[PDB]
Amino acid sequence: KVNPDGSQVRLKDVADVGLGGQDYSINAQFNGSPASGIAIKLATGANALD
Amino acid sequence: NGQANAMATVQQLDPIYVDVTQPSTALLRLRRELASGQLERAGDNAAKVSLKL
Repeated sequence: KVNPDGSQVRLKDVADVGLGGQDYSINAQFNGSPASGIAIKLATGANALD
Repeated sequence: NGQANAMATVQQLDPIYVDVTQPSTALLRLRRELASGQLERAGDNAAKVSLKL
């Protein structure tokens, strides 16, 4: 929001922007150390080992 | 007599006032830094610097 005298308010004194997660619901760890992962399911009628 | 709208206008162009704006948050942050934080004071050399069109 600005005014014609020059006074203005931006998106830094009303909010704090930061790079963060898209969703915070799921997170994981491996032997105590925090680690993400991806779980693969197999398509129907496909072979496993190949 | 005493109408609101004017008929003409005269003005002086030497010198010229320029008024800028400043949010109060930066002013209080400069006040809290100027005395207890990073102590700094320039002096009369910090009267004024230039502007940009």
